[PDB]
Amino acid sequence: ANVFPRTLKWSKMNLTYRIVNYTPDMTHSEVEKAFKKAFKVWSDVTPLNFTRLHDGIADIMISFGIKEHGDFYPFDGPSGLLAHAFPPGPNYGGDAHFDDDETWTSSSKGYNLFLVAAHEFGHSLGLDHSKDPGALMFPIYTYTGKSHFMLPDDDVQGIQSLYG
Ligand SMILES: COCCN1CCC(C(=O)NO)(S(=O)(=O)c2ccc(OCCCn3nnc(-c4ccc(OC(F)(F)F)cc4)n3)cc2)CC1
Ligand SMILES: [Ca+2]
Ligand SMILES: [Ca+2]
Ligand SMILES: [Zn+2]
Ligand SMILES: [Zn+2]
Repeated sequence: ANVFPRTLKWSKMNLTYRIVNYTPDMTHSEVEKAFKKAFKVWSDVTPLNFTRLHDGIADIMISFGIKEHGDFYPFDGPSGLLAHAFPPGPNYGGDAHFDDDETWTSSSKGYNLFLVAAHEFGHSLGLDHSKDPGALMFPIYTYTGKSHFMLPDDDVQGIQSLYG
């Protein structure tokens, strides 16, 4: 007899990602900057490292889409669902999809791409939603303007339980 494979954590510390396409709301550079910083949230507290591929197959494929966009978990237009992501594994594992019916920003206005991406890459690395309202992995958006960013303790303990 056999059981289904997966799912736990990446068996490798050097992971790749690809920005498959881009939102109109921010420049290529601003989007690239936001995702790089979002990955740095996680590499700053684990031995993980992330490299960007410009084409082809990466561990974490990042894309923007609307409504039904190729996984039968359709987005819903402006508001509501902002994004979703899949835990470590083959094919779709690690991938992160952002709803391009939202207004994405580098500010306290609209929805901050960096912060939402940071949350989603938590999923990409194997974290489900936290019940701690102060956690990055809490499923309610409450990002504010100032000042710097610190990964809350709940998320630090969660990610470090997987990757040390
Ligand atoms: C029933 O099934 C539906 C399930 N549903 C759940 C919701 C969604 C989801 O989670 N997808 O993955 S979402 O897309 O609506 C969605 C996506 C992303 C979200 O970001 C959550 C982030 C929570 N946070 N806010 N601020 C902060 C924050 C943390 C630290 C910090 O530094 C500090 F502390 F100041 F120093 C500053 C701010 N942390 C929220 C919602 C969709 C799927
Ligand atoms: Ca939406
Ligand atoms: Ca993949
Ligand atoms: Zn999707
Ligand atoms: Zn989530």
